[PDB]
Amino acid sequence: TYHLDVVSAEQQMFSGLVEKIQVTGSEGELGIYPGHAPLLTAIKPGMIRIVKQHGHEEFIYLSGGIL
Amino acid sequence: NLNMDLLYMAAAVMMGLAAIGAAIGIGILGGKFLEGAARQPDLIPLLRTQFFIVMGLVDAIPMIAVGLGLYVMFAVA
Amino acid sequence: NLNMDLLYMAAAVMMGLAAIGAAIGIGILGGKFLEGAARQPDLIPLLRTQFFIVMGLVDAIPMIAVGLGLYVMFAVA
Amino acid sequence: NLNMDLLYMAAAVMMGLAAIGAAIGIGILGGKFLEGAARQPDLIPLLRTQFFIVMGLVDAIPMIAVGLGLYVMFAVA
Amino acid sequence: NLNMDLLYMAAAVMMGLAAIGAAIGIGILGGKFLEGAARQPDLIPLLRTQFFIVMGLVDAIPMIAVGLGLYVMFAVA
Amino acid sequence: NLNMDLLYMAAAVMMGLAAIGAAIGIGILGGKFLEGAARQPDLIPLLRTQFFIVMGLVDAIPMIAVGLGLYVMFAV
Amino acid sequence: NLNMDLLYMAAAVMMGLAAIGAAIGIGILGGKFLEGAARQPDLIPLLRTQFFIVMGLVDAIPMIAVGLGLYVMFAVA
Amino acid sequence: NLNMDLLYMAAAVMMGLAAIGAAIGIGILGGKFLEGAARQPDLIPLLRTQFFIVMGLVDAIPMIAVGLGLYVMFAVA
Amino acid sequence: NLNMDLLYMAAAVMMGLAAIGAAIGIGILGGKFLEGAARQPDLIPLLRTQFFIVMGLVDAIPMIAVGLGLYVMFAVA
Amino acid sequence: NLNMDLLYMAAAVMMGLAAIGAAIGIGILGGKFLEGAARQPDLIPLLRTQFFIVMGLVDAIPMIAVGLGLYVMFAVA
Amino acid sequence: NLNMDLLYMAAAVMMGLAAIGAAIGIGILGGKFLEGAARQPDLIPLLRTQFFIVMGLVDAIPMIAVGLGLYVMFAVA
Amino acid sequence: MNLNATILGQAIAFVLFVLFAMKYVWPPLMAAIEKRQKEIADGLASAERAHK
Amino acid sequence: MNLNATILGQAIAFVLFVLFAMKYVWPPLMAAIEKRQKEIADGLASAERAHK
Amino acid sequence: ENMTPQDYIGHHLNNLQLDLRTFSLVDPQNPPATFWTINIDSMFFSVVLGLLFLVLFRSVAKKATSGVPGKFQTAIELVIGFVNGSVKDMYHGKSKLIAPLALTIFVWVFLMNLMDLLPIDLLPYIAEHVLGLPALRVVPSADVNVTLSMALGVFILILFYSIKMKGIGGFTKELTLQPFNHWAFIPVNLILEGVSLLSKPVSLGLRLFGNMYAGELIFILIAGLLPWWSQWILNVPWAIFHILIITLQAFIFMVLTIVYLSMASE
Repeated sequence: TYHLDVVSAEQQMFSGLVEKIQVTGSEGELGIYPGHAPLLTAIKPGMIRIVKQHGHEEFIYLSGGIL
Repeated sequence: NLNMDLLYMAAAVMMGLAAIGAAIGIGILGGKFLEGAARQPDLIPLLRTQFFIVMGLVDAIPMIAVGLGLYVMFAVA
Repeated sequence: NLNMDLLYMAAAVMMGLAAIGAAIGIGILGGKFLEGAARQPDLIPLLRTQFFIVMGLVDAIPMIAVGLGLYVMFAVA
Repeated sequence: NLNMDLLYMAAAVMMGLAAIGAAIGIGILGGKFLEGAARQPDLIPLLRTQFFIVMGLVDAIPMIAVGLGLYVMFAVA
Repeated sequence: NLNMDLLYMAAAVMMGLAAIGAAIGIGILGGKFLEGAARQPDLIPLLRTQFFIVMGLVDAIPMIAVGLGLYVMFAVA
Repeated sequence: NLNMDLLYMAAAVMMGLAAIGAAIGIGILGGKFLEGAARQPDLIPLLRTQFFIVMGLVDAIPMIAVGLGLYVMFAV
Repeated sequence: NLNMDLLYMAAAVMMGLAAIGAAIGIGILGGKFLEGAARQPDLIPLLRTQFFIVMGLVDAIPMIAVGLGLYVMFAVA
Repeated sequence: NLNMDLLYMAAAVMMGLAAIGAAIGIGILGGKFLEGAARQPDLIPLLRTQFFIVMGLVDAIPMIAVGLGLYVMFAVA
Repeated sequence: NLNMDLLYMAAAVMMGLAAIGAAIGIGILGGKFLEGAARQPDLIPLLRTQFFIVMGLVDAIPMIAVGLGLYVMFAVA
Repeated sequence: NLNMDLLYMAAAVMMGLAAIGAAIGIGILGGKFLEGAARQPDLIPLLRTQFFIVMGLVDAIPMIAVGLGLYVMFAVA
Repeated sequence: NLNMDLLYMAAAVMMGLAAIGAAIGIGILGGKFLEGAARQPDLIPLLRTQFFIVMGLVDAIPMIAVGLGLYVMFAVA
Repeated sequence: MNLNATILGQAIAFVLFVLFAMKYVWPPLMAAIEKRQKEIADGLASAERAHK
Repeated sequence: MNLNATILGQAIAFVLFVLFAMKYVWPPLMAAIEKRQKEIADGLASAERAHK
Repeated sequence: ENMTPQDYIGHHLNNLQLDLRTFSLVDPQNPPATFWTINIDSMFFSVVLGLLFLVLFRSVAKKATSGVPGKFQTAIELVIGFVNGSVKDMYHGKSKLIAPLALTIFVWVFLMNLMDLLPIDLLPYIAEHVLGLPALRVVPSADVNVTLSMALGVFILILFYSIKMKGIGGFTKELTLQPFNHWAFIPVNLILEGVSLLSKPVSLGLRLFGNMYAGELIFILIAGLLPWWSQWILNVPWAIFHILIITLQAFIFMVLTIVYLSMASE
């Protein structure tokens, strides 16, 4: 698993270990697995899919941002 | 005799080149399509439509050529 | 006479090469069309406009080619 | 032994060119399949079905070329 | 006897090759035209002027091949 | 006499074209595979499996061309 | 007789291959030129300058091949 | 007699084409593997393993053609 | 008198392939050069110098094969 | 006598194909190596050391064709 | 005597193929060289160093071929 | 051109030119350099203890 | 044909080749050697400063 | 001297071979048939260049010191630098032999090739018109048998090191299962893997050989086909270039040796 930090300019929105996420990158929808090669992209407003280790899913709404 | 002889060769060039071209063109096309689909699974059908429409333009000349090959192999044989 | 099989092949060369050329050119152009479409799907009718409008230019020479190959294979031969 | 010799060059041409066409045209496509995989692993089943559905086009003309190769080789011989 | 029958073949060489060249030289340029245009659609009318200015040099030399092929094809053969 | 070297030449051309095709195809597909792996190194197994699945469809026609080239070269 | 009437096959090979070279090279150069223009849609005239600079280098050797093709067709033949 | 000429020609072409095939097929693959290392040298000893597991396949056809060329030299002459 | 036609055909191949090589090398190189120019137009007078200093090194061999075809045609007849 | 005219030709063609294959493959491999160099200095020695793992493998088949071509041209004829 | 022609024709093919192979292998590499130069313009000399190191490999087989072509054209004859 | 029995004689010469370097050239050459490698490596630890 | 003229030709060739080597190739050889010697020598010098 | 240019050229295409049964000298006009006819010109140059490399090195090796090196010693240690720098990262096992293997390959191959820059006709003159020897040529690598012997030595070593460091029990598994791993393919698998092994020493030999055979050829033609006042103007560029190949081929041979063995053993 890997560690995910979702942070706004104001306050922190998530922190915990993750098995995978699925994020709507500006160029295309993308998915990140442990050890993914360094990458940097904008992202579009929309949901983001987390699976907290032990597979427990959740969804978060974002106004955009950078991954 | 020779009228009986070069109607296989004559179709060889046509059908081989056509089979190359009609495969290369749409390999290119469908590759761009398939990545465009991986990047936007919202738009699989919308882009599938365009994939077919655009394919319709490539295989024209290949189909004419390969049909004339079939012609030379079975109609005039 | 021996030329009958020579007219067939002299047409077949130009036919196969026209097939290759048209297929590859239109495949490339369509591939860029399909990729561009994924970014701004609001634009696809304008993109498709441009696509047809230049694809009419992709094939002019192959449309000399197949025509003048048939000018042999169905008139002069 | 004269009259049939050309059938064995003509049987090779149409086979080999279909081989080149099919292999290169499906490779250029499998590459984009693999990218669409690596950007989204959990889409891999849908992209595999799409890959098969697309490749059903690419292989079309090559299958005809190789079929008529089989014909000329063994039936005509 | 060897006057016209191989002049067909030679003109076919000239014009099939020029067809390959003139199909692909339009294809690549058009691909970069489309994909660039898809990003900057508001500039299209300028881009297409540049397109035509470039194609004017692209196809000028194949035009020689095909017109010369006709000068052979109809007059000399 | 004048004939048989034609058969041998034809089998050589068969294998040559099939090698060109089945080498270029596998090379392209392999380059995309290696870079996909370098992107998500921990899906090497899944990608390698599906890479085999897609490769299988590439080799068919060239391998048949080798089959018939060997038949022409030795069975006739 | 063929001792002149085959000269046209030589001219065909030469100048058609030259047509391929000039067409593909000019097209590629123009495609990168168009992309640059679309990405710097005010810098254009300087890019057009440089495009014309490096353009003729693509036709530096194709033009000698054209010269010698017309040599074989209208000085020799 | 000239059967030696054309049998050596058979070996010649058999090896000649497979050489281009197996050279370019590795050029492509290494070309991608190198950039994969370039972004991140700490993955080099992994990618340089999967590289071999891939390149192993690229030679399966051409290193058949190689041995059969050598045979057509020293057994068939 | 067959000699004095193949002496020209050798020049046809020898000086067509050279034109293709020159065109392709210069076209690819110029395309990448123009992209470099467009991404930084302040920098052009350095890149262009490097461009020529490379381009001569591509065209070295085209311009020797051209020369040997010229010899074979004009001197050897 | 007829054996010369084609025992030299076989080697000529065989080594020409050996030239094309290696030239193209090494062109692309070195192109990606220079991509690495320009993107990531401070690695240049590491990239060089790996690159020469591959460069030898690219020559693997073609150099056999060049050796056998010299054999054909000087031991066979 | 006839024998002069086929030797010239054999050498011509070697030199044309060498021309194309070398020219492409250098143009690709130089393209990546220049697009790198446009990123690291201060470090041009280091790129030049490694560029020429590799260009020492690009040219191997093509100039082997030019040498053998010269030998065939002027001492086998 | 021609195969030749030179192909063995050259192996006989090769393995001997190998032996004459293996046990008698490289160990001396690199050891005399390892002495120096240490002797410039030690200066840092010397000044390090001097600093401590 | 006269064998002698090749002698004058290769004389000119080798002379100018050697000019190229000396003026462009010996300097980098000696300069990399002098660079390595500078590194060795100042290494030992600073090592001895450290042992002082 | 009735040598036509086509004919003069031939004498450099000709080796000075022995015949071991007769210890006699095989004349150029008739070539005897047998496998027992040593190539003296390649052998004498081989041994003389090898020994005058070993002499330069071993003279200092007995004497090497950790003071500032002698300039000649500085160059010895700098080529040791390139060699050890390559060995140092591509090899990871214990073996002693790898390093001097690669070194004796690199410098010795470079010397065998180094001769080509020697004016092509010069030394054959002291062969023929002084010591009474019918023909000669002065680049060992342009004589196939040395490259064949060396690369098949590396072949022996590939077998030897690989079997030493993983045994037959795994060597058979590798040689038979790969690449498809599924038990029905094994017979067809081994065919493809076998000559895949052998092409490595073969390609090592041939890549080097051809480069120097064709290297000499251009100088032969420079001598034969052109007037005095033009043989120099092609030769300036051709030396400028052939420097590069004669260096690169030795570097390639070294690195390829080490890499080929490393892949099998490590």
